[PDB]
Amino acid sequence: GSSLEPPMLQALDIGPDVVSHQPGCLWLSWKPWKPSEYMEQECELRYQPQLKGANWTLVFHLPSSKDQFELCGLHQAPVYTLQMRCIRSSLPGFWSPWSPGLQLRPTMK
Repeated sequence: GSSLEPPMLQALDIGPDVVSHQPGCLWLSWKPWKPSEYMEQECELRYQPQLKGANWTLVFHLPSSKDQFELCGLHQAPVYTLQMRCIRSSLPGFWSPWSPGLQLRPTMK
């Protein structure tokens, strides 16, 4: 697969071509590097509504690599931020450093 491509998390190209046409839904997508080996680690996605304030929301049950994350209900802030994190299956304690994701403008409604 070309370069190694690390575990970076980016958003999804939404707009006038989002399959159906949700009035307020987001789409994410990330992927690690190399074909790794085994697994059983766990990856959660973080996303807070960048605005006057915020409480930062998290999400579990996320796979180390998502094809087309699908969120909905982010109506509250003008700009939304999102990060990524991973750890182990039965031996947590570090959770690694909250990898830096990115920030953009989700649905306008």
